[PDB]
Amino acid sequence: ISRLGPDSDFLTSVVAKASTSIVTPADRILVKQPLSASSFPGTRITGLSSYWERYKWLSAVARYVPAVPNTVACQFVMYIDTDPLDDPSNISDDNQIVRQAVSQAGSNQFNFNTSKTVPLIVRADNQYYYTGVDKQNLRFSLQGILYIIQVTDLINFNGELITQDLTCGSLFLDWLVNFSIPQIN
Amino acid sequence: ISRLGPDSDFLTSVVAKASTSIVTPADRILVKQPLSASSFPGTRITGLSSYWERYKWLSAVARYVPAVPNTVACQFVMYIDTDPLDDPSNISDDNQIVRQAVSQAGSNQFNFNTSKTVPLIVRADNQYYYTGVDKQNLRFSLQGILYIIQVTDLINFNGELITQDLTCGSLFLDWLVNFSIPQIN
Amino acid sequence: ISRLGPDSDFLTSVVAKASTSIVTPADRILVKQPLSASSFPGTRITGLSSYWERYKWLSAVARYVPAVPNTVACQFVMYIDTDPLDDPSNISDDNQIVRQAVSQAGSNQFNFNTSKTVPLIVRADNQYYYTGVDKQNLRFSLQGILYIIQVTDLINFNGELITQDLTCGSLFLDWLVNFSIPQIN
Amino acid sequence: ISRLGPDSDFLTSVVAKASTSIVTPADRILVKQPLSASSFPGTRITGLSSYWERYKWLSAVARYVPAVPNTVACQFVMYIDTDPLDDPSNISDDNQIVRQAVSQAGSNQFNFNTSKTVPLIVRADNQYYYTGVDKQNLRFSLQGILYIIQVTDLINFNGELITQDLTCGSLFLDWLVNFSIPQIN
Amino acid sequence: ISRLGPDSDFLTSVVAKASTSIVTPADRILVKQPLSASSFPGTRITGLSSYWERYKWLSAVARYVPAVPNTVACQFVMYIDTDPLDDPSNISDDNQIVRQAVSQAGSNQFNFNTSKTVPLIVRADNQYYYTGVDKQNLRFSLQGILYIIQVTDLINFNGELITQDLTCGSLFLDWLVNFSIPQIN
Amino acid sequence: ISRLGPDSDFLTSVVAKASTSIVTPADRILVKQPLSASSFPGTRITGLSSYWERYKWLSAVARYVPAVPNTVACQFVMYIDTDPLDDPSNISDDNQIVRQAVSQAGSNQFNFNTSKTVPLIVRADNQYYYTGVDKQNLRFSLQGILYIIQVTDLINFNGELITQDLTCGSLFLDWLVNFSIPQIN
Ligand SMILES: [Ca+2]
Ligand SMILES: [Ca+2]
Ligand SMILES: [Ca+2]
Ligand SMILES: [Ca+2]
Ligand SMILES: [Ca+2]
Ligand SMILES: [Ca+2]
Repeated sequence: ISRLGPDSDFLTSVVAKASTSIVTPADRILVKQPLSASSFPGTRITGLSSYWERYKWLSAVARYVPAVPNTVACQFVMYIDTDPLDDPSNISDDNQIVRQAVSQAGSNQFNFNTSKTVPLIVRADNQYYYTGVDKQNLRFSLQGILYIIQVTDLINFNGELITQDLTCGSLFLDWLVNFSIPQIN
Repeated sequence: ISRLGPDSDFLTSVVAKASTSIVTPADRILVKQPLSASSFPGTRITGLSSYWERYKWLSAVARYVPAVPNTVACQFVMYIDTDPLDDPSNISDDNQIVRQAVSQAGSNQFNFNTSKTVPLIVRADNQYYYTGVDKQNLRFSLQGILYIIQVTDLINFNGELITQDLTCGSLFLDWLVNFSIPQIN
Repeated sequence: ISRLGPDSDFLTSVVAKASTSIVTPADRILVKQPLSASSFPGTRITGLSSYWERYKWLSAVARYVPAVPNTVACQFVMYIDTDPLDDPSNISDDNQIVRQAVSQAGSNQFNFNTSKTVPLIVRADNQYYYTGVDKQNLRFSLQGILYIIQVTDLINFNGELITQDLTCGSLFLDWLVNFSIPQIN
Repeated sequence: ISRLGPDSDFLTSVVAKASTSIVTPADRILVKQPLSASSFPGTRITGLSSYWERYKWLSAVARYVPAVPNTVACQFVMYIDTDPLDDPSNISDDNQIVRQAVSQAGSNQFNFNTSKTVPLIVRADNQYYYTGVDKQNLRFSLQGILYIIQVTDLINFNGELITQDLTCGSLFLDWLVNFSIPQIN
Repeated sequence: ISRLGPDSDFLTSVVAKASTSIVTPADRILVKQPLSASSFPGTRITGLSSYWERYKWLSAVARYVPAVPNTVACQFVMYIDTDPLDDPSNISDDNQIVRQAVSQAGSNQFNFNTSKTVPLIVRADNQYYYTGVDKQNLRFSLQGILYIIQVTDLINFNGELITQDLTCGSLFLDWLVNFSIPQIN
Repeated sequence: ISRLGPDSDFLTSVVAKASTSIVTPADRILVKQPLSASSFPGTRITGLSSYWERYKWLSAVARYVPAVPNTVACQFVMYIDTDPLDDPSNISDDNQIVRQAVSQAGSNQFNFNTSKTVPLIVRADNQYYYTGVDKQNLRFSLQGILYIIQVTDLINFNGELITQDLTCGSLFLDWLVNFSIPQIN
């Protein structure tokens, strides 16, 4: 029972995309990041995660930081599904996807030229999750999955459509974990 | 963490069956009702269950109410298996099926012209269960399954065999739930 | 502010009906009794209700008492809608009607050869209602409407269909009211 | 009496409009959003609202978040009328419309490239409202209606008129409700 | 929540009428004054009432003051109906009209050459009412309606019938209000 | 003695002006707004002010909100003179006008693309002021006058002079008043 954190780690870059690149609701899913302790190869936290059998986030907050000037605009909504077998990749309505998104807890909505954060909501029971690579069922290994859904046109200084996908910011995880039972795995 | 109830909902009708219709022990299983918050389409509780990620019954009591006069008779035993992968559909002995039945906890045994109830026994650990349709494994989604086993001949005012299956009563659920984490699913 | 009761009054007879008489879900509505203080002409309570401007039930419990032997059977569900502009007269599914019924609060379900009761659930706010005949909108005058829905075949001593509608019991109201502001109306 | 929240839901997109599109004061009304628990189809809150007879917002705060860069500008005023039968769609003076707007309580005024919020002011009495679709009178069902009034020219990086309506941001509701009396409706 | 008062305002003149002018019970209704905060154009209170969404009288007392010498006589009864959809304009019996009148609460009866007062009885619930002009239903806007019923012949110094209608006094309102939620309307 | 507020009302639009339009120090006075309770026709507060003889602001804070993007710039100083017979319309030096401005109390200085506020400083004595239109002397009726002085060139994204006056934002009043003695005026 070893409590590590609070500490940070780098997740991914994030790319806003031009209207032309969004043909269906599923195309609005800019990132889909699994949030096991073990799902960020090269990171400190995933490095650690191979040395205990199980983990549980106490706090795991995804932090978006922009890389983009205030002369472009694009609205995201960001959220963490605690059920890794739910999947919005297959909803046929744009509005429905964004609704399902904001209705998660801790969801947050913002213009992509701005830093914002989203907490992982912790379970009511005290469930721990298996470290390491996924085996038969994700519900044993993934405490959550982080999503960014693009809700709005990527727009320019004059309100006109940007013609080309733009890598716009980065995701970082600010984390506090309990790890249980030393293993090497 | 939203505690809903106590409240009621309608499950199914129940049909006692004539000796002729019971050829094997499995034929004695008059109802097999899964008891997830999400397994009664059209009900209030299942309606609700799509708006939180997980659920746990605090109390979930199945209530049988008769629809049959006191000039017919038939003895049921009613019980809720907390393991949704156990399955008595395949026991070859009549006595064995009814034994396995009464030995569950909260089991109850009664003449079908009488109201009776059966509680779901809550887990010793504090396990929550996934709302919504079942995915890979039922043990993640079904907190229990409700059974009525017919133990006795459906008999008439004079002790003679009724010749024809008789829809004899109804099942209702009186429930108290915790729902955790708002989702739309 | 005059608190009258607890006291009783006679509402109506109730008639269970033969399978032949139930052609659509709406046909299952055996009684539809508005529950204003002023909606039972000839009764003591309605007599009183003309002498105050407004009323509010503190307790208003509908009591069914059978008039039928234990050699017939028929299952009712009884409930009081607090919204007098809701109307189930127009649901196309049998199951749906009974579900909507049991899901009301204080609903109760029983075999028609048995006395049972159903309370009116009081509002969370402290709303009073206008006495006397209805004017433009029922929501100003009807604190609730009482329903009996028949859920099951009217059946005989041997489990066979009764061929003819049967007046089976009676409804009584056991009431406690606040009446406000003396008027003659 | 079930207290749900605090939680979020997605209302609508919002479109600022070019001077050319604003010909009369009524044309300044960019959004007119009824705020019953039941008036946002597809949302979590409206999903819930079909399972209780009545509702009352404890807090219902409309949150505008921009989708527009800092090289355009346009001033809104946002407010929630608690009377759903008041209607400014028919005032003949521009100034008068905006005055009537800011004079509501909780009104707020801002440049559309900025996140801002507006609370629903709660009633002095403790009135609950009917869930579900509107029947005869809105005053029984709508606790309020949310408005955005555009007060200023949609202007570009150089102070010149934008020639074309611009979908500029989104509305979200951060809500806390009491729901009373379980119903299915 | 702004408590204004105690303060006064002028309602109307009142005209006693000669036997010849009273042909039916309805003709005895000398005044019929709605008592919303907003129903006295030109007054201070109605002036105010356009700047809050709703109102509720705490005290609203109608004060009759004579304008007539002690050599004429005529008996009034004065009362305030809290139900603005009740209407005595259509009772066929003289006695019945005056009875219905005195039986209101706070009713008062007097000779028209004398100052007298009548309070509005406040509701048992805490209902607020909509300010401004009436929309669909008066029960949302009128907290009450004030009546003067003439019960007796307008008579002269010698007990003989006055031949001609006589404007005999004036009505004033002494009021204390709560106004809720600033609006301009 | 009726304390109204805190509440808001709309004052005016404000127009920054191009270098060409500023020929003398007096031309820098972009707004000159008298702040009696009675000096904003159409507003809620001025509406109210006709129903008491006198008023005194407890707090009266002028709130500027921009309507202009961050690609233009212009520095204002905003202040409220408590002496309505002082008048800077006639100072011959630019620096002197702005000095006299910032030296008022509660004065505030800012770039016009930014929300800022300025309080009215309350008197050391407890002076009340006459409501309604001005009669012989302003010192009996105006508790203060609000000014915006432009201190800097209206400049573009590249530091070059904007050639044309630009309506740049709006003024709102957030107020708390005591009103004394009911009158109709
Ligand atoms: Ca392992
Ligand atoms: Ca799920
Ligand atoms: Ca009445
Ligand atoms: Ca309803
Ligand atoms: Ca109104
Ligand atoms: Ca004056």
